[PDB]
Amino acid sequence: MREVISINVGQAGCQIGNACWELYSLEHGIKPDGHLEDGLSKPKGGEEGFSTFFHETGYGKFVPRAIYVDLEPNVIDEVRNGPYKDLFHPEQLISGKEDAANNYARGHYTVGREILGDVLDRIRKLADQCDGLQGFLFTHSLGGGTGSGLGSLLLEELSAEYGKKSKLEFAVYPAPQVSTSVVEPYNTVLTTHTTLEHADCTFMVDNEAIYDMCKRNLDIPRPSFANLNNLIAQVVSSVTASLRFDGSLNVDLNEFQTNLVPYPRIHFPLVSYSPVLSKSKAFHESNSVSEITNACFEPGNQMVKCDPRDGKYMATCLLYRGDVVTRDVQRAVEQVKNKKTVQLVDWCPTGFKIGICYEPPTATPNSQLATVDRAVCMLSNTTSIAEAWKRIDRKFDLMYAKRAFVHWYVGEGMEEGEFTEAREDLAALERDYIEVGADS
Amino acid sequence: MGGEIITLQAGQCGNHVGKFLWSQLAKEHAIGTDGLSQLPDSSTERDDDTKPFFRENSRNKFTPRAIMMDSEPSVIADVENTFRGFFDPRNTWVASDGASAGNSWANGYDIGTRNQDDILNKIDKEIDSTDNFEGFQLLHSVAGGTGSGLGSNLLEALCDRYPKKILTTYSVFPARSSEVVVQSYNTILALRRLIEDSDATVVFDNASLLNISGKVFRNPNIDLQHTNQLISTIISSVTNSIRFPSYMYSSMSSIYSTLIPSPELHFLSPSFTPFTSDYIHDDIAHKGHSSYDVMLDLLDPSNSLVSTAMNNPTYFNVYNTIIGNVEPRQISRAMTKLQQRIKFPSWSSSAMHVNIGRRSPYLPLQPNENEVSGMMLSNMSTVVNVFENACNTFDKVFAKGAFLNNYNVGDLFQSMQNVQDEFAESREVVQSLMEDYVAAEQDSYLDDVLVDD
Amino acid sequence: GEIITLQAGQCGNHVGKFLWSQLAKEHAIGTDGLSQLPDSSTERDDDTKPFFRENSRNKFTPRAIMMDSEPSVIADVENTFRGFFDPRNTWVASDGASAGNSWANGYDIGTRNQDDILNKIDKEIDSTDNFEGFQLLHSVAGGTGSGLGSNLLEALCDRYPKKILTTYSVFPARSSEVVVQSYNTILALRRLIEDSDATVVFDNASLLNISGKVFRNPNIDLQHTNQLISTIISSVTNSIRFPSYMYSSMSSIYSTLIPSPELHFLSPSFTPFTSAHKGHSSYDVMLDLLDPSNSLVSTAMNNPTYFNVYNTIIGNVEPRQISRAMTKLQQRIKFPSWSSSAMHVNIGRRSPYLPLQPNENEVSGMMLSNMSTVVNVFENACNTFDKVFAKGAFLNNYNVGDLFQSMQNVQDEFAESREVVQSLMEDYVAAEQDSYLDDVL
Ligand SMILES: Nc1nc2c(ncn2[C@@H]2O[C@H](COP(=O)(O)OP(=O)(O)OP(=O)(O)O)[C@@H](O)[C@H]2O)c(=O)[nH]1
Ligand SMILES: Nc1nc2c(ncn2[C@@H]2O[C@H](COP(=O)(O)OP(=O)(O)OP(=O)(O)O)[C@@H](O)[C@H]2O)c(=O)[nH]1
Repeated sequence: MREVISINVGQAGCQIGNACWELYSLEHGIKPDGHLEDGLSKPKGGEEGFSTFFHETGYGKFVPRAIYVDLEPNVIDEVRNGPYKDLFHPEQLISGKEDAANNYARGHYTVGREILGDVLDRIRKLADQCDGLQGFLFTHSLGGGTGSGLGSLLLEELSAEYGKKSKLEFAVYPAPQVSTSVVEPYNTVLTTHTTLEHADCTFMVDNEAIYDMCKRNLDIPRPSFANLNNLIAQVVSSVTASLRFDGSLNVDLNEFQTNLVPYPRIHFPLVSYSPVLSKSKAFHESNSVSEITNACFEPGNQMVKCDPRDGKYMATCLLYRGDVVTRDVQRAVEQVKNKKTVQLVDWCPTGFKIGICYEPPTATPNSQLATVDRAVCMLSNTTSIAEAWKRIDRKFDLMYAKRAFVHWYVGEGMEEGEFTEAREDLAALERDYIEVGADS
Repeated sequence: MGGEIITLQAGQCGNHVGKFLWSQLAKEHAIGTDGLSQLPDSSTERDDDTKPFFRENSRNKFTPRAIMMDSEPSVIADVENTFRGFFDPRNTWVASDGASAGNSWANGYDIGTRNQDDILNKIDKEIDSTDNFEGFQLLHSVAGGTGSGLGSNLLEALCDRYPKKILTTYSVFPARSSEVVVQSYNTILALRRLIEDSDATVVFDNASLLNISGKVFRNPNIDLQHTNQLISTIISSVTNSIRFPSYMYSSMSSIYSTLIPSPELHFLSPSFTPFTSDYIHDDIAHKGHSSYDVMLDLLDPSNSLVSTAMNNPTYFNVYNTIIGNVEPRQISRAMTKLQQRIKFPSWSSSAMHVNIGRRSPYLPLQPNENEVSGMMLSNMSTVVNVFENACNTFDKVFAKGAFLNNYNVGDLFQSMQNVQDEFAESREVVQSLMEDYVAAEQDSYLDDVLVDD
Repeated sequence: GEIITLQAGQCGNHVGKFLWSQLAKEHAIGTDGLSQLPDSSTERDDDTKPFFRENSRNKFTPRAIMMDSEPSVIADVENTFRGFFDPRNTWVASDGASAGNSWANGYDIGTRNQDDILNKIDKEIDSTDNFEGFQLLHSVAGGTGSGLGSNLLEALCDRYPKKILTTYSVFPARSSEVVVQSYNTILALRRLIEDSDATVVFDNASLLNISGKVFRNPNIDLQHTNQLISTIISSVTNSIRFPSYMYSSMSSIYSTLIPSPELHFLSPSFTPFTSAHKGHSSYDVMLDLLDPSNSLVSTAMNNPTYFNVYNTIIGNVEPRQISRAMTKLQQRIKFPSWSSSAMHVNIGRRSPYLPLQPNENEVSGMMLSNMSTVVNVFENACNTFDKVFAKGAFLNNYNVGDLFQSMQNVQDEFAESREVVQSLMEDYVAAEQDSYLDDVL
């Protein structure tokens, strides 16, 4: 039950998964080629990983159990050019012969399930190979409609298959100002529909805030998608460090899931990680974890276009990696109680899910952030995502009223009632978050 | 009247404190971490008695009469690897059910109910390996949900399986909870069974534990292992009255006779001076204290291992066991001074009780400043305060019913209504317990038998 | 019988360090608290019980609690006496370094953390049974020191009405900060009229002058004046720390020195002493004790009206010179016709466990006088306060707590302090008249 299965959907999802496996191998001292290098080396074996994500072969090789699904052959060739394809098994990566549409109208259609059948029998075979599963991991983007559609459909299918394991879906959210695809509002609304179908936990992230952080904190003139993927790898590594390494406060993933959902329905918690600064600035600063916590509470370290200072406080989790002092976290919670900025809900108020990982944080050399011996990750629920969804819904309703692309949609196989129900679901989720904020 | 006692390790905290307690006992009785008595088996004369807690298969080996029960095999394997041959592998229970699916009391109760046959078989087999048995000492670790559920299951099995055995219990409460609702619910569900079946319960609030570990230790950061070391040293000091039997108290039943005024009041408040067998115990010879000062510290709130909340607290059974070279005149002086400085209920003329223990001939002798230590146990109603805030949590969360989708699985009731009714019944039970404790704080309690005959 | 020392302010910490060092050298205790005497002979004629607590280690912990708003001076005193004092007898209010030289901030610090000091003094008293009173070491000039002193004085008068409380207070020299320092003084002096059972006075200007006289370097360090005060306190306590037949209680000394509670401010004098030949006989010792250049306070009087005088001569003395000097002093000192011309001398034994002070075999003497010279310095301080108050309203800018919420109550408290010190000096100057006791004659 300890194993964890990860899925890589869409171009951005595949790139994110590449960065995640790169950072994973970099932390455990493993080369991107294989055999080994090296180990299973103190403590890269038990406690797993690397045997939770890196299934060990008979010869000691650690293959990461990841499925790279995308109907774009370019992304498949890209992930094949890397040495992780050699590390991966050829059956793990699923090549896409032809892209469904641009990008979601056919991805979530029957053309999606045609290959979903293949990927589901492959997942069944893999589960027969490696027994035990802690949670399903998903990596895709809302900008790439094919990725979002295929990921949502596969998530629904597997939740209908098992439904007993948690589902962690990473979705990249587009900035409200720039729209690389004018199809993306519809896609986001229909993806919110699929999340209303099944959503154990979904992570919202905007590329705009990350690029702003790279420009400001990392001092990058033009932030690259590689740096964003590296930061996502860092945050997901910090999340999974509680199960990978030993720690005084080791928290189960299902424990996170139940803690985030005290109400009958909670699906979308926002994330934040610290520290994210320049290498030279990291050499200039030697702050404790208390300042890291104080900075993580700010909207800057959220990596998303949402202000936690604006929205009301809800149940949150504070994970720490590296050297941690109990006096430090006590002073931190004291200063937090002294802040009194955000409004606390009636059930939670003195609620902070504290997690500790003894393993020091590790950053890639390509990333402009120097590796730190201490890191704090705050994952909280906020009503600002409701405001972002409301803006997206205003745009989608304007487009729906203009009915220009609804013709192409009904040509693709969509219906008016489907979009109406997706809009209703989005409005219902927004009103639900409004009400649970008002219940505070 | 002396019988053998078996230790029960439930939960991760339970197993850790059991490991620490057995290491402390091996240190006192020179047994070490190998299970083979570090002393040669040629010296038959032993002032102590390992038989009530150590089974002797070979002459030099003394197997601790304890069962290791948990759902996480990692900690059990770690303790077994550190204590090579010390523990019995056949007495290690994991059920191979995997990791706990959350911190719900229902999960632990279910995993104890399903695997009840195996644990009952192991307990019966351990009872077969002994002849004179008196009762068990259960470690709850009520801070954990699975641990609390397992403890409640073992209690509900042993209350009716062995009604002629006295069942003492040890509940460890946390200071702050990341999700106070779940831990409060687990502790309330365990306290329900504690009130129903448990014969004796010792509370352990982690706030005073953290405070003491920050005060006496040099390191500001507090580790859970040396914090459990405090509870293990406490349990060893209390069991000293049987392991190193004195001339007044020689049986756990006799010890609980002066500590249990009635089956209703079965929750005690502990206190202990600065320890001497802990990790950082070098800053103890600079105190220059006497036995009277030791008694004062035992009565001081800074040495209590639970949340004091001393607002004119009512005492019911104040008792103490003093280990070391103790003087009788200092004891009389301390009793005189404390009887002038301790609140007693006017309906009972019974004062505090003093007991003196003996030091082990193989324990490291300390300088004449902290050569003598002592433990104190006082029956106080302020213990319900530790639950009060907890009930407050209940009283402020039970109006909605959060985290209800997690206590529905595992237990016999999957519906929300039945779980809600069970939680309301547990709340009513703990409310009635608090009412009994607050009524015992009055003289009308004893006057109830005077008004009617 | 046991007495507890209270070191208030950095001045109090310094003088406590010096006095405890002096007593450890006298009683052979040293800076480590361990008995410097061999364990073969237990016969002793001194009494370390009222000032030192002896544990099973036979270590003598000084019966003193240090209270201050500045933790650095207390930490330094602990460093220079590592292993001597008890860390539990240390009180710094846990408020950081000092801030504000007004009496308001000090008294507010005392009121806020009064519970900790009460618990500390209760624990110290409960350590033994035979307790008699406390000793307060503070400077009236220091704002935090005077505030803490007044707070503890109020606490000990409304808490221990049976324990006589005496204090040591040093008035500042003729300087610039007095314009506010005097403020604190009179406020403390207010409490000194109400709750203080006894008080020994000092004037910093005369102290500095006399130190520059006895010391070769005129650059007198404050630690040298602290050493002088430690010597005078060890000298006045010699009858208590070394009692033989006559004087074994400070209550008896305050009986023979304090005739009435309204007059409990005594002026000390000590001569001759070092801080190596003998050239001052006991007769010379006493005539120097009378000399103004040997008193620890500015006399500023031609013929002060002595009410009750009492002295202790240290050294091996013959009663012949004693009687000669007594006759000469009676011919010199004037007493009021309504009071008694009482003169008492105590033969203070020397400690055989104390290293020999320079100028060996030189007999010395200490004298405590009740005259109208203390009221002269009191009048100087009150006149400075009246000028700086009725001329400038600046004290309404540095206040804390209840004093900062309204400055009119501060003005009223200062006016009441002026009124009570005026009534006190009027009672003093009336006692100088034979018509003071006219109500019975
Ligand atoms: N002070 C202290 N508390 C502990 C220790 N170990 C566990 N705990 C308590 O136990 C709680 C966590 O639950 P666990 O003891 O791990 O019980 P569990 O979650 O069911 O996990 P398992 O017992 O391994 O099955 C914490 O809130 C702690 O208060 C320890 O070593 N020291
Ligand atoms: N003779 C002597 N007097 C001192 C000494 N230290 C302080 N004083 C007295 O203290 C007065 C100055 O005030 P402070 O000692 O600073 O007291 P404060 O104003 O409350 O400030 P803090 O002590 O830091 O809280 C001077 O007028 C001195 O009379 C010392 O070492 N020797």
